[PDB]
Amino acid sequence: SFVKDFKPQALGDTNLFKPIKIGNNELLHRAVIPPLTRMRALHPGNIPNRDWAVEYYTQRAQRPGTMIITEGAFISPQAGGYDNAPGVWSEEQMVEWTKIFNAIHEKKSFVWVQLWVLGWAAFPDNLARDGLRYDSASDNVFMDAEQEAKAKKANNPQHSLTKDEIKQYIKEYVQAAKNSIAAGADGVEINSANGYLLNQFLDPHSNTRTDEYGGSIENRARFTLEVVDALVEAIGHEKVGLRLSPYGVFNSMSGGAETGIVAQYAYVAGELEKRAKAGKRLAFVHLVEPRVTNPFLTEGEGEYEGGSNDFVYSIWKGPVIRAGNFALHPEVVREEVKDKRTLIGYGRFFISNPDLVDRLEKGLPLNKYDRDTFYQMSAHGYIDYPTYEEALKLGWDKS
Ligand SMILES: Cc1cc2nc3c(=O)[nH]c(=O)nc-3n(C[C@H](O)[C@H](O)[C@H](O)COP(=O)(O)O)c2cc1C
Repeated sequence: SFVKDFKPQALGDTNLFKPIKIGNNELLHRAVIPPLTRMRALHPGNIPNRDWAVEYYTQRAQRPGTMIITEGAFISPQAGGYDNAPGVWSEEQMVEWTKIFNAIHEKKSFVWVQLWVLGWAAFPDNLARDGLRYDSASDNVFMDAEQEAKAKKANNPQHSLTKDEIKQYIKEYVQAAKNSIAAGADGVEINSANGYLLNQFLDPHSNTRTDEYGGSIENRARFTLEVVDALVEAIGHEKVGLRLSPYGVFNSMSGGAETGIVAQYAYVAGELEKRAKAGKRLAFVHLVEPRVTNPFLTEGEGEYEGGSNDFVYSIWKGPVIRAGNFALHPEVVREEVKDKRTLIGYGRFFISNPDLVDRLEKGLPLNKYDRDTFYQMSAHGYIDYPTYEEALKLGWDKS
């Protein structure tokens, strides 16, 4: 069915439909598909789903000139911990990623791969099974109750990375970025948000280190900035993006409670613009809005009003993708895009609406999303969401 009490608004007369050049890509519009994990990858090997992946992506790349950021992809076995999320380290995986990159490209859209590293958000037991450690910034602070239960049951205690294991992670980031570009991706996005590894190093709650990687604004951002620099040297700055979520609290992150949280992020944004001047400006900065502090809360829940992402604009002068509960709020989007260098990421509604872009331009109703198939080893709730036309033929009230 269609979203019940939603009053759509045509957005065709806005900047959301003015082209823009991101990296090497020329988008025909500014609605991007943010990284969305769907757990359809195949175990063993974290192989992208051979039966449905191409269809799903092909479906969402139908409106020409769309920028698509893929589901988080593990850069190595030690970076993972979820049996059904895809990896981007082996041939067996790249052979399937290529097919996917081709379908999107044939539809004249673009694709950026999100390099993912779990940290304490991984399942300690899955990692122990395969002989991998349970990594994180520190070892005297854990994610949550059941994470420490799982960890000790599996006897795979949270481990504080040594300076050498951090370098090894940097090695793997480069190799995975290279494999992705080599396989034909338009670029890669470094996920330094949502409480995953890098975010665990940025956060003063999860990072209680005393070495060169903790203890100050400058040290907490170190790991993240070294990944940036390394990838920039390896494949070029116009092929790299950085995702941040300043006020997010998902996965045990601080958010607005940390008085020094804004300074932590303003510093990162500044160093980025520093390099921008030195010629090496990243493709973009992706920000998770405080409108959604937790992606697993219904729209309107976990909304932070004591803080704003606007400070980034004062520091970073490049393109900025903002994601978070924008689909059901065209009036909000309408104002946000008045700014000339802003893109909007639509998450949850790009799951249930393969033709979102067209429904946004024309102000047509929105298909509801089934929360239950977000993470299911099924085609149902993955590739069977109908386009507006099909929804009509089905009689989602308008026959
Ligand atoms: C099913 C699902 C999977 C997601 N997977 C990822 C992911 O792989 N990496 C990431 O950085 N964010 C992920 N997100 C967060 C989204 O990118 C987005 O920022 C968030 O859903 C807020 O946007 P929305 O209100 O338009 O859905 C996910 C969200 C959902 C609901």
